[PDB]
Amino acid sequence: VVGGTEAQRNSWPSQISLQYRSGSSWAHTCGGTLIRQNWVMTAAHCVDRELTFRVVVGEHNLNQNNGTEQYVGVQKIVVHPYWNTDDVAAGYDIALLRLAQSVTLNSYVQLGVLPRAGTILANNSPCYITGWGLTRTNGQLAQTLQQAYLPTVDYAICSSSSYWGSTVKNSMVCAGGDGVRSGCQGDSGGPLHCLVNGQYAVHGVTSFVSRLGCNVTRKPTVFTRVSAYISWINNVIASN
Ligand SMILES: *C(=O)[C@@H](CC)[C@@H](CNS(=O)(=O)c1ccc([N+](=O)[O-])cc1)C(=O)O
Ligand SMILES: [Ca+2]
Repeated sequence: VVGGTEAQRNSWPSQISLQYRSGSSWAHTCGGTLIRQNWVMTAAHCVDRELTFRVVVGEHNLNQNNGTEQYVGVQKIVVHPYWNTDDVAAGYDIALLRLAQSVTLNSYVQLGVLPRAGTILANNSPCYITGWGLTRTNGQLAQTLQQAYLPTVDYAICSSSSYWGSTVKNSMVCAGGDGVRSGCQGDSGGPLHCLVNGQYAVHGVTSFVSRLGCNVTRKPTVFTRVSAYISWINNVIASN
């Protein structure tokens, strides 16, 4: 997250760190959202490489023991059947991870609330991105979880020629684009939390930023629209 602030320890309890085995240590690669005690929602592009993955729930500082973490392996990976790694712009950037063990819920570990199917946010709706991604374009990952206020940019504006044009689809949510605040590499897969009827709900799964850089004016961060995939999510969870 570029232009973020350190989140409080118990603000976003559905946020997880998706990590891969490197030698005899582990490395953060993406975020995700805990949606069931044994299921995580993330981006499909986060699992394109054939690596060994684990999920960390209750995490705040990647480089130190926080005394609240639970570490669990990934037992099954279900990517949307229409996903294509060579066309992130086609959409379908979503995947569900079945955990090897069900995690224990507490004030640091909670399920994310998802929107009702078909819900679209009005332009400029209040949302926050969270993650341990780069803190600057071509920078380094954050040690502590970061948050940034990123208001939505509706489809008509986002798909206009000076913004993302045809690259953005109605199956996606755009947010930010002020040139200062944005998601960045390593935030992919995590949540976009938006305030609706007094409750924060996870409306986006972080998907991409410009090739020019993370925080680029009129290139808002782009997310998979969770409310377009509610039937798919329920269908996968019910048949596994
Ligand atoms: C996500 O972090 C976005 C920017 C918000 C970028 C792509 N994702 S990534 O750099 O985290 C990533 C993770 C894992 C894989 N993989 O397993 O192939 C690939 C990329 C971005 O748009 O550059
Ligand atoms: Ca830690």
